[PDB]
Amino acid sequence: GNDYEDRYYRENMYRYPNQVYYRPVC
Repeated sequence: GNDYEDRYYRENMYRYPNQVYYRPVC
């Protein structure tokens, strides 16, 4: 979880994926 991306306007509906986990570390 060292990698991430805090940006995508977090509203609720289809406005952003997540980008909060240990996946972008691959």
